[PDB]
Amino acid sequence: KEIFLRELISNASDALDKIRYKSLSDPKQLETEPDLFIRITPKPEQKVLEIRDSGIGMTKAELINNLGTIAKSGTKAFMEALSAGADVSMIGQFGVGFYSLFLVADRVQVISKSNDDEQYIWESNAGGSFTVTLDEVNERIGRGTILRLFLKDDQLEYLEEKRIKEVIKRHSEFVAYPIQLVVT
Repeated sequence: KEIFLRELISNASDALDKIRYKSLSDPKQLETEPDLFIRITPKPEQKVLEIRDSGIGMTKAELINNLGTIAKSGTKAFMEALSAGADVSMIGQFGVGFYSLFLVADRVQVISKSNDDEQYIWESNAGGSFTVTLDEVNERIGRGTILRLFLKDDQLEYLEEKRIKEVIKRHSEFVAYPIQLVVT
């Protein structure tokens, strides 16, 4: 809801904190994409909510190993147990991280570019299995990640521009980076 949107933004900011961290050891790490931001792009025609951040990103190996493990461990039974009982929360106490995305979306794509690798696309349909492929279809990003949620039919309110603007309006004081919204 509004809390979920807020959590997604706070979650995106972690990737920005991490690239800034690497930056303390090697300034070059930040230089590939000096613009630090969080940008939300509703795409109602596709029933897709997109959140991009210019954080540290993930390499192919990190996509397969980390997200691959999340998808594999996220069996139909597990998600079922998660569904109802605790509802949501991605971050904070009683947060379930990436799994909560599967509660709002049936398909999830993670486009990612790390300074140490090329641009790739990770994807999974309600967990179970996942894929990773070299990106030859989306926009090229300097660094970071585009998390693309294909919203479930009963959760389309996440595409509402007015709702999103009110969220970023009162949450941009809890995040150290600008939160931008793409208005279509």
